[PDB]
Amino acid sequence: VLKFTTEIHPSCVTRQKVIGAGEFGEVYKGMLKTKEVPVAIKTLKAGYTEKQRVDFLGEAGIMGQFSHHNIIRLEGVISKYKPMMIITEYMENGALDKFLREKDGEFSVLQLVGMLRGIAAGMKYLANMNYVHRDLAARNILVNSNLVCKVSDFGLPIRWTAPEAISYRKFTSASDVWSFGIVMWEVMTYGERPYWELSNHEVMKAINDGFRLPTPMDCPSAIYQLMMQCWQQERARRPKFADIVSILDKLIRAPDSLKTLADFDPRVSIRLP
Ligand SMILES: Cc1ccc(C(=O)Nc2cccc(C(F)(F)F)c2)cc1Nc1nc(N2CCOCC2)nc(-n2ccnc2)n1
Repeated sequence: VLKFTTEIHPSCVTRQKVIGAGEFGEVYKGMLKTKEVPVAIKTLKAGYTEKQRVDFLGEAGIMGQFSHHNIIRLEGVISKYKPMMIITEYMENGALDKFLREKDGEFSVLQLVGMLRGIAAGMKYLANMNYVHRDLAARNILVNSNLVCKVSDFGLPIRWTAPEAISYRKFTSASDVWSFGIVMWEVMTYGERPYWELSNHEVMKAINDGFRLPTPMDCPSAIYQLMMQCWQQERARRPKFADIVSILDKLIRAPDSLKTLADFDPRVSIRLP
C-alpha cells in the first residue's frame, strides 16, 4: 500500500495549529524537517477502527502514487508510530474557492484559463491512472504562489455532481468531467455559488428540464462552450479530459481566441440618458 510513500520519523514533525478534521483525527498546519518546510498533517488518533486504518493508509498509498504538477504532493507518512500521519505540502494561498472570492476581479482572463488548464491536466492524469475523484470542486483545489492549482480531496455536493452519479451512484471520470465544468464556472465567476439560492431539489429539477448555468461575466465564448459540453446529460457525449486539456492548450497558445466573449444575460438593466 505504502510503496510510493516515504516513511517520516515523528521527531521531524511539529504540529502547530488545527486547520480541519479527518475521519478520526485532526488536520494540522505544521513544519517538516529534512530548512524547515511548512506542511499539512492529517492524524489518525487512538481508537480508530480497522476500516478507518485501511482507509487512512489506503489514502496515503494512492496519494503517494500520484506524481504530477497539478496534484497535491505527499511528503510522506508516519505509520510506524502513533498517532499515524499523512503529511502533504502546504500552500499559503490556500483553497481555490476562498482564494478567488477574496481576490475578485484581480486576474486576467489568460490567468484564469491557465488555472483551468492546470486543473484539467491534473484530472487527465487521475483519470488515466483510473482514479475517479467524485468530489471535484474549487474547495478541493489548492493554489500555490505561482498560481498553480493542485487537485486535492479534503473529504466531505449535489450542485457539482453529474445526474447519473446522483440518480444511480455511477461515478466515473465522465462524472468528474461534469464537475470540472462546474469548476470552470466557479473560476470564471471568482467563486460564485453554482445555481445561487436554488435548493438542491430545484437544481436537480432544473438540470433534468435542460437548464444549465448561464455564462459568467467577461467569459470567453470558447470557455463557455466548453463548460456547456461538460454538462451534457448523456455521459458518453461529454469530452474526455484529454479533449479538455487539448482545447485549453490551444486557446492559451493562440490567446486572441479568448478575446471573443459570450453574451452576458443581464438580470438588471439600468436606463441612462
Ligand atoms: C493532510 C492532507 C491529507 C490528505 C489530503 C488529500 O488531498 N487527500 C487526497 C485523497 C484522495 C485523492 C486525492 C487527490 F485529489 F489528490 F487525488 C487527495 C490533503 C491533505 N492536505 C491538506 N489538507 C487540508 N485540509 C483543509 C482543511 O480540512 C482538512 C484538510 N489543507 C491543506 N492545505 C491548506 C493549505 N495548504 C494545504 N492540505
